[PDB]
Amino acid sequence: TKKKLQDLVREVDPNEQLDEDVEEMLLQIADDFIESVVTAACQLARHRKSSTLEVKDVQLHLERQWNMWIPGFG
Amino acid sequence: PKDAQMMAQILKDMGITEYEPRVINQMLEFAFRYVTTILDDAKIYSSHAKKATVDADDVRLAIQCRADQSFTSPPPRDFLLDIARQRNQTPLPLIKPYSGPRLPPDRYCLTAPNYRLKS
Amino acid sequence: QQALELALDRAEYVIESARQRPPSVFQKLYDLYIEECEKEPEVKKLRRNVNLLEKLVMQETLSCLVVNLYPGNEGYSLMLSETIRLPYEEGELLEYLDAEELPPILVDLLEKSQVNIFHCGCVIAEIRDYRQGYQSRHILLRPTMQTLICDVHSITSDNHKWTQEDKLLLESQLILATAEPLCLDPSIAVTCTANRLLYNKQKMNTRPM
Amino acid sequence: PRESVRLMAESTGLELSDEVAALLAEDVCYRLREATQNSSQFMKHTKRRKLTVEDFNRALRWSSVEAVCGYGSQEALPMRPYFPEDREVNLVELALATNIPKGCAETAVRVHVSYLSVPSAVSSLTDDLLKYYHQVTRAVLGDDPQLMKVALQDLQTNSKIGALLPYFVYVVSGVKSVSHDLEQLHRLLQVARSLFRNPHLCLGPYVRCLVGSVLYCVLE
Amino acid sequence: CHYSGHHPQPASFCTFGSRQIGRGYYVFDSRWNRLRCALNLMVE
Amino acid sequence: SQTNRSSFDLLPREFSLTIHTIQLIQHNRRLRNLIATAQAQNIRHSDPESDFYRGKGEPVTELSWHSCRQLLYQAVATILAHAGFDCANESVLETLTDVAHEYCLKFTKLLRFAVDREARLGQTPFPDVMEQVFHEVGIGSVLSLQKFWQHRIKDYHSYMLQISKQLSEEYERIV
Amino acid sequence: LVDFLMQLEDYTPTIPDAVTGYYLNRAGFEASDPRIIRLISLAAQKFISDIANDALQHCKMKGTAKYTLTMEDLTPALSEYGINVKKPHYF
Amino acid sequence: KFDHRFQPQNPLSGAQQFVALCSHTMMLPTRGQLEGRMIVTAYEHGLDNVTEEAVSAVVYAVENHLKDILTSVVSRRKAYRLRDGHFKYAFGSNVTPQPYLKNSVVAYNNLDDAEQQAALLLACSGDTLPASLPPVNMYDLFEALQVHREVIPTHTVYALNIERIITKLWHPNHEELQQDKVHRQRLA
Amino acid sequence: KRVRTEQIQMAVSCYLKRRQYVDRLSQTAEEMAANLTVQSESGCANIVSAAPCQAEPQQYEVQFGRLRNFLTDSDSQHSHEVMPLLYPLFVYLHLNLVQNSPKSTVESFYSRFHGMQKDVIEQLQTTQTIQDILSNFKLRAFLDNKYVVRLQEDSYNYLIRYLQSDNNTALCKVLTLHIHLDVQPNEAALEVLQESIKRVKPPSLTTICFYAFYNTEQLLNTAEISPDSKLLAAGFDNSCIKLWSLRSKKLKSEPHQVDVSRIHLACDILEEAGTEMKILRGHCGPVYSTRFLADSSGLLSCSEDMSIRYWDLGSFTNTVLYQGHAYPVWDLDISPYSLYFASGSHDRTARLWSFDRTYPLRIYAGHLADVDCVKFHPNSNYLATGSTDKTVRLWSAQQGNSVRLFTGHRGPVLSLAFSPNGKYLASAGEDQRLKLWDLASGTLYKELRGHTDNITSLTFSPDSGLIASASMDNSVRVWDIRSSELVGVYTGQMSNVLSVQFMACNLLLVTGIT
Repeated sequence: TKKKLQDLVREVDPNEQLDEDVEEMLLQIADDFIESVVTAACQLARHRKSSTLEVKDVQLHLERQWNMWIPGFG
Repeated sequence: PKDAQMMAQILKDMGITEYEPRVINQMLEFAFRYVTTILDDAKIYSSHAKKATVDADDVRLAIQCRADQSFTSPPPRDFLLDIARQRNQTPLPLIKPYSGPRLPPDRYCLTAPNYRLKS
Repeated sequence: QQALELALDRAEYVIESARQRPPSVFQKLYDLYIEECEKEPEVKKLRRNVNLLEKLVMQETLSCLVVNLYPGNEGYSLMLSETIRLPYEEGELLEYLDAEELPPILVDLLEKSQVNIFHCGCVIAEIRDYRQGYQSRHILLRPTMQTLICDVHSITSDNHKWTQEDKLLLESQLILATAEPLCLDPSIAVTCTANRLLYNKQKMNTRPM
Repeated sequence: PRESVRLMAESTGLELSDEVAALLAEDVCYRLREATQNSSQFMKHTKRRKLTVEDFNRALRWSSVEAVCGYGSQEALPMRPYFPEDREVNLVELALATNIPKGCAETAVRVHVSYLSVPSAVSSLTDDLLKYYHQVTRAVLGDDPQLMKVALQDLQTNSKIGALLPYFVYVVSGVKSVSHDLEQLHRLLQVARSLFRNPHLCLGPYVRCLVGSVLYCVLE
Repeated sequence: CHYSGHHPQPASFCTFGSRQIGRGYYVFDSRWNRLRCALNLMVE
Repeated sequence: SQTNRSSFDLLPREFSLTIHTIQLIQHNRRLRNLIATAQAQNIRHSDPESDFYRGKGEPVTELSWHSCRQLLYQAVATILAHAGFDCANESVLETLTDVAHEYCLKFTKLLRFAVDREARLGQTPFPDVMEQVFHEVGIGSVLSLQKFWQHRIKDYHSYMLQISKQLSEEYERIV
Repeated sequence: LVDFLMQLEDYTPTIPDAVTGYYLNRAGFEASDPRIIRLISLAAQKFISDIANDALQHCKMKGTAKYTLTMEDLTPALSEYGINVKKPHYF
Repeated sequence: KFDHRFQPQNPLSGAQQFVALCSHTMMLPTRGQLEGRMIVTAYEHGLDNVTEEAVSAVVYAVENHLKDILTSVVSRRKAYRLRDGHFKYAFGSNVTPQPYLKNSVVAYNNLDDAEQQAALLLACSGDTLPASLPPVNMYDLFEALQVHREVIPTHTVYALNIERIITKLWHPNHEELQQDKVHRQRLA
Repeated sequence: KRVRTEQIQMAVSCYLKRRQYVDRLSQTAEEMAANLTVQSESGCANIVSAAPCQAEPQQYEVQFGRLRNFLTDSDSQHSHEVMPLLYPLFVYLHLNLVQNSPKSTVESFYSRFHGMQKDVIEQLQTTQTIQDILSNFKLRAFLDNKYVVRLQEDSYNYLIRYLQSDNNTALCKVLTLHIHLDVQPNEAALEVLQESIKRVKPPSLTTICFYAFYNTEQLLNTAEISPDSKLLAAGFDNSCIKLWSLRSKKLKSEPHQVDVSRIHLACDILEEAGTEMKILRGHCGPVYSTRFLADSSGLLSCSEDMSIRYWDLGSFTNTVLYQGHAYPVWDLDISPYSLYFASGSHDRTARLWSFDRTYPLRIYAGHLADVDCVKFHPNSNYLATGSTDKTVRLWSAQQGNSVRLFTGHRGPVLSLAFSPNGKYLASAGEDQRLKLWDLASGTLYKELRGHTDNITSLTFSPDSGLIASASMDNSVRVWDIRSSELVGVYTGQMSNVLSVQFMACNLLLVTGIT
């Protein structure tokens, strides 16, 4: 469809190849990253007042352990 | 010096009877650094909690985050079993006696000279 | 190396001796089949095939589990009547049926509702191939140590203040109850026999195919 | 206990409730107890039983915990009841005052064999050798046939080394004195050859006392 | 910093991703969602 | 019935600018105090004929843990005094030495994983192994060391000397 | 003008070769030629001098609103590199 | 004596209840595919009012995280140059000169007309035939995580994946090498 | 409340009744090999679940047509063992055409390639429905039987290469189902008395030899003596491995032209003594084990840097690296006759290795703590892994299954050893007790209490009648198997005892530190 795995490789290094067995591992890395973020976000969601919302503002406070900052609104 | 005696007792409870006088002070520094960091983590959670006083649930979340990333432990009793299960179908190579302990093929060994440097 | 050929010659003697002539459901029935289907017409047509259908299905008509495979954009199915619809392209049961291994999901269903089929841990699953009319496929699902390790886990979940030592003692009794005979021969000829008889089953592929 | 947590909490800036420090102190004890257990694995396995500073640092490194830096190895930091460290020393005289690069670290291995002269083993006083010595010296050698195979096989199995007397006597008395006679030396070589085929006899340090008599057999 | 017979439980461990299904079987947070629904709303 | 000695064994037969800069600092303190008391009382190219150009060299004498730490304490003390300091605590020195010890261990350990990794492949991303390890550590290149040395040793010494010369003229003018 | 070879001669190391060489022995290196073991000492000097210069800047802006090094000049200088040191001053 | 030693707490006892993939599809999760996973995992925690900005932030976080993994892997196999500190931009050819050449020293000190400058970078150092590296196997990524250890700070994610990486290690043995030799001696 | 043993026993019996275990530990390998044949093919299923369940109207002839084009051209040496294989493949595929029963596809396949005895071919021509196959009474047995081929491993390796190519899954279905392959790589009473008396040995067969280490820094991990008594290897804390000579040979090193411990910067040119000391510097952290190959041809030694680096005795430098557990490694040991090796790490598991691959082959999981001790059975078939969870397991080198579990220790286990006859097992640890376990019954029969400190290593005598237990309290006690069963207590004049080993002639080697 669009941006499966190869165009992201071109986004960094124009001439780089990945083995067939490496692609699935990276997706599982992303799959584990997705679950870890949402579980922690839901934990903070239940911490605001026992539950409020999935909030983009508290996600910024969550990314301090990942040492990353989204260029979003905030 | 009340901390010195209990720390020696803790080491004694683990079957250690000979130590150095500097490790006891190191663990006291480690304990001081551990609580000071987790109190700061409580402060930022309390400041993000838009509350004046510090609640006790923020400490529970703060210590939860500390154990999540700052401590290492292998996955016990369930993940390693799957590894043996997914590798149980791997067969065993045949034994061909020629001279005994053969070696992995050429290239996949630590015997290779640098390409750039030459004679 | 001179010891290795002596072991190899001894291993060759052992394997031919156990192959040419032989030396209450699991062990007794297979021994009867060996005694029945051993003689040969001296033709280069050996009868050591799978033939699991004739062992129990056509001679005892016992209970079995039927697995449906529907080819093409539809997936597979499982029955107990009361079919299920699950798509393919999932590494959840294709790998568990890829060898003689007992998937955990069945064990959960076999302990609460049904009491029908128990064969010393091993179960028989029938695979249907409508489009290669269905074909018969009877294979043995040999349980692994994950079942017995999780067996105590249900037993541990009893709210009776189970200790570590009591569980470990229960670990040993369960393992010893379903234990396998061990060869105590210090000779190294066992390795050649063991490797040959375990490579003839898994000579297909590890990485390439 | 719980009073120590409150003191350093005050230095942090804010006080803590009495129902919170109890759990916090319990958490500290669990971490320190686990740290000592991790340091024990590196400790009781190389070859030692003495606690060192580096062992605790290694446990923190492999547990994704920051290593404590600032404590050396020598015994220091006294307590006089209070942690003063106001030792204002100048670095001018500490630059080049007394230095020596001599290490003097060498390794040497030597081999010595202990006994457990005549360690109450040369003399036959065990009440189990004199009778057997008589049988083998006057009934296994010489005239009587049809006895060599059974006796030699029994002697081949058992080692019973450590007397060191009898085997030398047969060689000395059978070669240096029966050199001009037959029907004895042939069987003396046969029993000697079977001794070399016994894999439980230590004939290493006894090559000079046997080969010299062997060269006597081939001489003349 | 206390001494007692009972083991001090932190109750704030690393919480490795694992859910309890069947009280004996454990899942790594995924790949057992649709199948569990299929064999629980049908078998029982 | 005796014999000879029976024990066979084999016995081996075996049983400048940093100091000078500090001296200039001492001279300025020798001049600063006098002024303070007086104010209130008014072609080279590498020749390939040597053993240094190759890897030939004399092995370094092996030391122990006790002797290595003392040299670390001495080395750290001298370089801090060169920075412009005159007194410091003991634990502060101990913290700096441990950080330097850990930094050296991590740098040396990182080099080892770099050396043995290329020994099995034969191809190098960077032309030098030493060039590579600086990149993961933070040093841009070895060619940046000359600029650091020039701007922190030679320039500092030339600047430090001028202050001494300027204060010497002040002493000659006042007295 | 001049290549790096004799420029390497011009440097005056402070850490002796018996300290850097021992580090290579710990990691599994011979440390038997003079030429490789001078950059590690220089790299170690650069790492400490940057912290030393940073501490000097903090010390000279302490209370101006002889030179003694304390924890107030060390815990902020080590903060940028990621070193977090916190030592209790009593008990 | 032995009773004073503690026992480690089992993390397996504390689990969550379960009342009621994007792995085999070879796809990055899109906006529509992630929506189903968020709503099903928020019902267990009891969340309402599903928004849209949070989904986008998660997608971009995954995109940045995967870029960091590939940047770390390539950096261990190819060369790069640093501009004003920590910025990696080249990820390309051999424009970096050899520091043991005096011509490189004066060139370093210095820093139609455009083509000659490219020659000063692309032709002042290297070999006559620069051979490229094999594609990234299961070994290169395994060693990349060992050295850096900074890409994934969470132990719950880094640990469970690294043993799966170990199980995927493979290299041809002696027996397969003759088959390559036999095939190579057949086409010639 | 408190769980008693009797209710545990009935729980085991209840589970046996649940799974129908109402219904043998022998030593003969004839029936075990006969059994191994039975369950090595009893319902084999490898690609059965991944069968090519596609329509594919036009796959058989195009695939089989490729077989004749590649297997009959430019190949004569490897063709004689595979030319007969093309004969039954046409017949088996013809039956597969009978099973799905097409109208013209089966006729086209038979008519176009009729050239690849004659009675079998003509029977297939005259039959086109499955009912005739069942009524022929000869083709029905043909389908219910397999055609065995006795080919070499190279021919199978030639076949295994072709089957991986594109459009070969349908052909692989016949191989996994229809064809089974084989791969071939005066009373005389005085003599009676001495037979009954001399057999029973206070043997006084110590013959103790000591190797001493002189005044050095207080660091030393292990020291192993070569079985042929030619070399002495030791591991230091600062990644130092030194090799000594025990026969005064003054061995010389050979050129290798490739070194690992040397940087070899770009300013070098590739240009092409003494003994009794040679440092082997290949590791980063401490070295925890050092083992030989029983032939003085190599050296295996795991370290703390999550790597196993094989040492060569021909080039005398690091040659082979094993990036395995990625976790610190505790113990390492070698299989007899130099076949395989294994080690344990911090991940509660031990992994089987090989001499041809740089990655582990088998995974042994089930422990609750780090594995500190592991050994090989003398027949190289069984492994025993010890840990600090007061459990001793017994694994298999072939299938990777734990058959036995031994419990009863009060603490960790620090020593394991297999008896030379391979029927007894020993275990000792921090409990200051020496334990003997039977490999058949699985129950303890001796309670040996002689040491008051930790037990380091265990070594059985060649006659399987004596054992020496080295401890940390400066006491080397040799006990009799065949605290009142001790031969001789050695008094410790040194700091500690490192290793004890029996090779032959009841020679005692005790290694210590002065």
